[PDB]
Amino acid sequence: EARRAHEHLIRLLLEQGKCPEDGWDESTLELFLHELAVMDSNNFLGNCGVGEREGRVASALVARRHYRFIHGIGRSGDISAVQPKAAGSSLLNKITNSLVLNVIKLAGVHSVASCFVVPMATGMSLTLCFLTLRHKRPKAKYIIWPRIDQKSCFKSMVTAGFEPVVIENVLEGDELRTDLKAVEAKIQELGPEHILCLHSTTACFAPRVPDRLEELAVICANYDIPHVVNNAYGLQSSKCMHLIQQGARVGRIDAFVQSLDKNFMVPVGGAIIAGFNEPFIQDISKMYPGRASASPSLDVLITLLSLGCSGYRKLLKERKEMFVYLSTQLKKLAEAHNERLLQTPHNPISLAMTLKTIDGHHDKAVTQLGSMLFTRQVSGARAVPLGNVQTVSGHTFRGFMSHADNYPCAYLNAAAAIGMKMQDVDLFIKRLDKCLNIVRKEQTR
Amino acid sequence: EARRAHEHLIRLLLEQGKCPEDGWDESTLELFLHELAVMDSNNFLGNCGVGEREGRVASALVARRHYRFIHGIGRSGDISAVQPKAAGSSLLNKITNSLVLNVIKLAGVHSVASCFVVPMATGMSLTLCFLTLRHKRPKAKYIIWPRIDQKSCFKSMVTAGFEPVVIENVLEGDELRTDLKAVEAKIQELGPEHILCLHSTTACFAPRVPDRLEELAVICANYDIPHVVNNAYGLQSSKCMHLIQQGARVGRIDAFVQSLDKNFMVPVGGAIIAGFNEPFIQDISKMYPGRASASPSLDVLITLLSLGCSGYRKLLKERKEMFVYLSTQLKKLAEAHNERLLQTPHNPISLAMTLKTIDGHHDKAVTQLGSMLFTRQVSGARAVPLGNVQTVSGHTFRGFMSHADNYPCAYLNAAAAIGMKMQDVDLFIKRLDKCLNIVRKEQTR
Amino acid sequence: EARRAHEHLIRLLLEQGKCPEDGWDESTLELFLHELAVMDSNNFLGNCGVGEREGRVASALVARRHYRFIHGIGRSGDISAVQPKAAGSSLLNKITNSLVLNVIKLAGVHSVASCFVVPMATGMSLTLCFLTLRHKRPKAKYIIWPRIDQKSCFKSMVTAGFEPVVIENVLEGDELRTDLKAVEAKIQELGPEHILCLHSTTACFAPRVPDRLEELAVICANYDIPHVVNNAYGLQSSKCMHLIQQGARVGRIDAFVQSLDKNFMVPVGGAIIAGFNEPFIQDISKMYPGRASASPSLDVLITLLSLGCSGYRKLLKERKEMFVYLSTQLKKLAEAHNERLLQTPHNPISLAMTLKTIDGHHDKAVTQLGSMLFTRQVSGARAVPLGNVQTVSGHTFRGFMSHADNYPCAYLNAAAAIGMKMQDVDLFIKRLDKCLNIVRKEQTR
Amino acid sequence: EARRAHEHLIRLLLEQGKCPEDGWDESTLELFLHELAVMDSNNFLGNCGVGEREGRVASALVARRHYRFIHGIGRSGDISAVQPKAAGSSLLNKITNSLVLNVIKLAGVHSVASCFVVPMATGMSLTLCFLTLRHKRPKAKYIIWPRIDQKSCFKSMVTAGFEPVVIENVLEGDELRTDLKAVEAKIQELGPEHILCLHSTTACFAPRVPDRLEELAVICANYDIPHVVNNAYGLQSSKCMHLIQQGARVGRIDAFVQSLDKNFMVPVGGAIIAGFNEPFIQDISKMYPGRASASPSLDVLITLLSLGCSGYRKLLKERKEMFVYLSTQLKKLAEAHNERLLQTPHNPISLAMTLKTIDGHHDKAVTQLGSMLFTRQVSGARAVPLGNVQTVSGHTFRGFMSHADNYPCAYLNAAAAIGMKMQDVDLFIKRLDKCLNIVRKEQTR
Ligand SMILES: [Cl-]
Ligand SMILES: [Cl-]
Ligand SMILES: [Cl-]
Ligand SMILES: [Cl-]
Repeated sequence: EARRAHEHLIRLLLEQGKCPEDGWDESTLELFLHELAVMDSNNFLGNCGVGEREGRVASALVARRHYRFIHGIGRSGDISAVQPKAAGSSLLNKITNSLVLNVIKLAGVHSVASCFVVPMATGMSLTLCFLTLRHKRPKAKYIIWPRIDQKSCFKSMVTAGFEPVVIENVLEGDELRTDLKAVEAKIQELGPEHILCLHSTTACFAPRVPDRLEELAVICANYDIPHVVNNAYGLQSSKCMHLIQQGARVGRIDAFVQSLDKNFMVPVGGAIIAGFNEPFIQDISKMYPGRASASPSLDVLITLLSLGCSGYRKLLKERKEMFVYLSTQLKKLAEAHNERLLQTPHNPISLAMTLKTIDGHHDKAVTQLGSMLFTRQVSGARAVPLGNVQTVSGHTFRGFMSHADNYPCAYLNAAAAIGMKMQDVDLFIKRLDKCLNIVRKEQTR
Repeated sequence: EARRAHEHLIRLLLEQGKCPEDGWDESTLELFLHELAVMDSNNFLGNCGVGEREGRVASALVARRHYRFIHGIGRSGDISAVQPKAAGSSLLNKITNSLVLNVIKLAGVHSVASCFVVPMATGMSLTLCFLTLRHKRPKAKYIIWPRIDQKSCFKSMVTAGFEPVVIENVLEGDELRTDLKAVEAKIQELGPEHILCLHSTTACFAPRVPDRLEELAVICANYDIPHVVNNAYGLQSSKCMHLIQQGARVGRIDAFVQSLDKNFMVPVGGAIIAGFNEPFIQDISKMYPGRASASPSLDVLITLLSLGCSGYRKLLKERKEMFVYLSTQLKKLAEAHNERLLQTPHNPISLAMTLKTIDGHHDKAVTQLGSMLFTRQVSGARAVPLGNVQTVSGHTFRGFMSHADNYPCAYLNAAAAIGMKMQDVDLFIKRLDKCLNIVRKEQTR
Repeated sequence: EARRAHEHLIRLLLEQGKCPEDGWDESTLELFLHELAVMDSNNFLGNCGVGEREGRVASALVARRHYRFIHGIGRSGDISAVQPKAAGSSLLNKITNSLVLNVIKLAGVHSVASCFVVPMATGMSLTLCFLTLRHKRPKAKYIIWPRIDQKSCFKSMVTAGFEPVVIENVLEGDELRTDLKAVEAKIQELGPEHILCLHSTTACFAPRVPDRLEELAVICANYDIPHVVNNAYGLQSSKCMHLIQQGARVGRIDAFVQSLDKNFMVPVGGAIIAGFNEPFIQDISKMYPGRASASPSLDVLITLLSLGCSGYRKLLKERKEMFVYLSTQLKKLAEAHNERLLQTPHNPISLAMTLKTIDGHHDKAVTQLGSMLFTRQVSGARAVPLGNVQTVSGHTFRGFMSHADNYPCAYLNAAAAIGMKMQDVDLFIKRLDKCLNIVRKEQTR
Repeated sequence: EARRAHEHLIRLLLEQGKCPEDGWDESTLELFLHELAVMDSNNFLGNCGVGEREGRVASALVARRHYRFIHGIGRSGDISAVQPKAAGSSLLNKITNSLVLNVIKLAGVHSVASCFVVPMATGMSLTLCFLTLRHKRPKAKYIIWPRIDQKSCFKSMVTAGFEPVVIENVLEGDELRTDLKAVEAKIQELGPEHILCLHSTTACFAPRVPDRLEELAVICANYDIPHVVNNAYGLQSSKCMHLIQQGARVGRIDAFVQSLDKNFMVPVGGAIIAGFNEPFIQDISKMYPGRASASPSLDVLITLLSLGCSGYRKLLKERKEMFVYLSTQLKKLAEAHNERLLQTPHNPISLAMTLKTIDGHHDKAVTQLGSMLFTRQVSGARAVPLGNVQTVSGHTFRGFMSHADNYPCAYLNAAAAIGMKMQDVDLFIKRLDKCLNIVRKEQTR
């Protein structure tokens, strides 16, 4: 029978909480979602509501677009608690968290113990980790942070009410890498007890590379200092994930956070907080005040059930292939223009070519190139000039955008992130070739 | 011409940022949304993306349900900043914030200066206010809080890293009201400089009533202490809103926060932070780290454009009418069962009847009644027994659920919140009548 | 339990095939439709297809918009037969036909024996009746037809391959009515055996009125001639339906046909063929070659389940009320302009006011008025001048649009059909007032 | 600019009425459809309606699923006429007909002069052709028809009111082919003037093959007899289409009809009537009484714009590839079971393997095999036994399902039609292997 076949897949999902190997048909998925929504009290035929939060909906467009899931996730006192007024939404949350734990394993952190989706972006999710740690370490005021010029993760420390201690990176060839000795020197200077945590970063803009997590995990273990990893867009990278797995095996990592949109191709606004100590990850979840949106969870649930394990693995494989293609094409273009691809082997996602030939003419040509690319409908390229000075949440960054005060040259940043197509690379190369030719003609003529 | 008529309404909205008096047809709304989504770079026909956040979407179900709005709101460094990669989503955010400012005025706070939608629930939004105030008042550690037994707003203070100072309420007739003298005694005891803010509450469970905001505003003004108002579900009440307006006219109110779901009949997960000092409200917004979901904003935009000013006013009028109906019906039922409606004239939304006839038999009958109602598909009723002891985020509440250590009696709580129908009251009354008869027969026989 | 409540309604529908008294929630309806679609073999998870009609769909937009119902209705040899490849679509067809039989009863023909939805408009559905009758009456060549100036029902006879015999109407006061003596004179002239059927009409443009069905039913009974009734938009009228019921009680009516769009507020393209002799109605159905669209059936099923019996009755009641309102408003406007409402008491839907004051100036003012109304976004008004000559499918109509060669005056036609709102009448009156004033000023100045 | 890019594609479509080479994004398509729907008067903001057909819609689900296209296609007197009440739907119809003419050319009939979509299935569409020809040839009573055991196309002649003259096929090797001499003998016997048309068939169940259209076109040309081609599922086949093109070049073909679902992967219920003489094809269109559904047209429009020319060509290519794969796999399976693939080179879509090893045991094993396949979720396979006698619309077919009285053996029919996947063939082969093994074990043990 037809219905029994659909029921079989749903039962499989419910029993073991795992991603199906092959993606579900839309028919099975929508049957499932409708069944779940039926379980929420706001959708009961015989329901009457006499409270202030009854999940009433004014607009049919709003009700339909959310599959009639209105109550959000959690209870008033606990985002992790089953909501008796919303049994279907509760199940939705539970299954989604289980699917995500599974995917974290698949992606390369096979020892992850606990995780939960939180409907806040990565910056605010990092903030939530810091807020949790306040209560564990009431003497702490500082967060030690190897520099990365990204405003959200920087602001996350300030928003939490802590003082970032910015550790400058070491130039090693073309790469900017973790200054482990500076990290330790700051721990000793300020005192371990006064450090809330070390806040490290994996996926990042080239020529920075993922932090030396193994060595940082050892430092944190030895000094008894929490270690929080900003894995914003590292889940899509087996290299980044293995770094986290290794870190956890050789030392201390207390939490790692990743963006839903950047790793699962869904709207901005959700993140996953994960870790190796279940009580601690639970403590972070319990720190969340109030109910929360179910919308990011629904998105990732729809996405993972539709892809299956095989679909997601395929996307990860294709990203690695696109990285190789992007790198080859960009090196070819760069060398044709008397530039070079910066040697950034430790960065698995992000690449950079030099812009030495247009820089140094005192005409803002690097910044102009970024503008020209943007007007030609290239998005996500970063034209990084030298000498930017910017103050962000109380800290003045010299060489802002380059993750160092004195990076040797201007460069252009491109990346092969999940869901990239050959057309993205090909149009980019074609448009970049044209823009470079235009700038050089202007500077020459 | 047909298209020109639609364009006229869209232009009207764009020019003045105001709610249309009459609600838009679905056709106009969906034309508008599709036009806006077209403006986001991820939807450009000629686009190529070479970044880590390109708003790529894997599932067509996910893309469609969000009207192809994928980039969220804000920039990395600023949730209020226009996003050049998402011009349509930026406009969506700007218009939604303008519509909401207008509705706040319509609802009764005609002097509101600034507001923004934040895709977090009210608890976390209150937390964000406290996080902002940390930086203004680095010596402060305490938040003075007139007691209300609601876990989210309580946890919001703890999550922010502050010590709540719980002020017990005064029993005045049947009502529990603000103890102004206790509030002042604590300010003097602890020192104004050590108070982060006063955290007051408007809409609440009867027999508590909205806080004495005028008097609290004077205290805060005189002692130079910020005043943050938890208006979670008070926007739907002209009485609550006038209280805020009056508070701002006679003294100090720095921010007031309200729930999107509870006041606009949309999914849980969004809130509005509003105030009278634009730079300060802007400072709260700037404290948010990273981009955020556009989903709550889209929901309220769809809802407000569909209702128009007239539709929303109608809902507010109907809520007042349902309150009268609920009150009359509940008083009639109560008196028929030898109970009474508690005299709570200062509470415009929430009502309570006594449960003296089933209480005191040492059989947990009050709690049982709540269970019986729930199993009969009544949601949102609160059966409040005497003597609950509960510890929540480090504070032990005696008489938990009753907002006092020693409320004189057990009671049942019902409310007339926005979107309530006659059927809600009628089914509630019928089912409650039956449950009371059952409990009394059990206790009698 | 939640799901059981939905199942109860679905089981009720399936058991007795009747319209629910109250309309289903959207949630129940969409649960039902998804369940039905699951039953169609094209939606089976384990299906493989090796035929030329597998219900494959290329576009997801197409699949979704039709709720994954792709196989249509019927088998190759029989539109009424259960389709083993599409059990869900078969059930959809069966239930829809049962719901429609019920509604025909509700609407006033309580003795209807059999009916089926056919995904053709009324003209083609009338054609199908005539095609069926060919085989019953191989000697017949003529269809006797009391005149109505509507091209579809006229063409239906020609398309079927028969010669219409146009019977002119009798002017009785302001009304144009059936010439019973002319009908009989033609039967005698041509011979009963050479008449395929009498083709009568109920709902029609004023000042024509529904045909004298009782008397025509007697004539047909006595002469042994089939009687086919064009009830295109008469189902919405209890007066029209009672006329059919009475006709069937006092004489012969073999089939009556009505438009889905005009009576159920759904897209154009479907009709219902109904009758009192089940074998004969079955014979009409069996005359249909091939499978047919399920789209009109799905539309009416969604519509009737959503309205319930009460919702549909309400619409019928509201139409009667709008007719009274339209009549009162139009009479008032007419008399204000020195015109009058034509006395057409036997027409329950359509009304006419005279246009004597603008007619007769040799300037095409009547036709101009129709154009002016149209440009001011009034649709469905008919400005009928005198003296139109038009040849339609071989027949030359003098006085075309007026259903007579020599109607005494020009007039404007307005109607109160199902789903009309007060705004329709009010805007119409306002716009008509303005247009008349403009024409008269032009003719005066 | 973003919107301009979408406008460019829409303008391209509107100017030349041609299929885009590459498929449109969903965003462009839905922008277009919404723009078109805005043009229909029922969707005008300032509209008032005072007629009986105002395109009012009761259910929001119905309105939305049809993109607010409610008025259907055509005017009362003409399905081809622009509808002033529905300018958007009129444009929708015009563009769809233009796209389809283009695709007919692409598919292999490059000299097609005129075509139109009709929202009836192929049987009824054939009927419409015959109904048109009645008026051209009032002396005609017979339709000469080379036998094919398919009930719809057979019934189409009877429904139109004509006597089919069934011409038996010639067994040539394994193939059943047109008996040209029998066709001519009947023309001479009955008289050319008494023949309404020759009704030939292209795509068909093996071991029948497409009719000898070149030779039939010559016969029709010479005898002055219309030629109507049932191309139900031949459009997807360049072999079938070239046969039609050749027929038109060497003789007479007046019309050819094809199924929307079978060739374009959309719901059942639509067809395309096409021809080489524009006035005649126009005459067929004009024979349609009344307005008609726009739903099939919308489906094919969405489908063709989404695929583009390249997407449709790809599907045609893939069908040829799947035919080769199906043939190879079926021959391999057949020979493994001591059966053979019937030699049917002139049939490009449909294949047959012998069932001699299970036939002849007087146990209905062939029919049982068809049942067993069906219960194992194989659809579209035809198990054809010998000796079926069936009367269909007055004609008794001996050997029914085999297109001959005395086909030499029982066989199983499988086909590679458009949209077939490797999984369809692979599951079919696996399941067929199992079923054959089961039947043979039963017959052996
Ligand atoms: Cl990697
Ligand atoms: Cl109020
Ligand atoms: Cl009536
Ligand atoms: Cl072919």
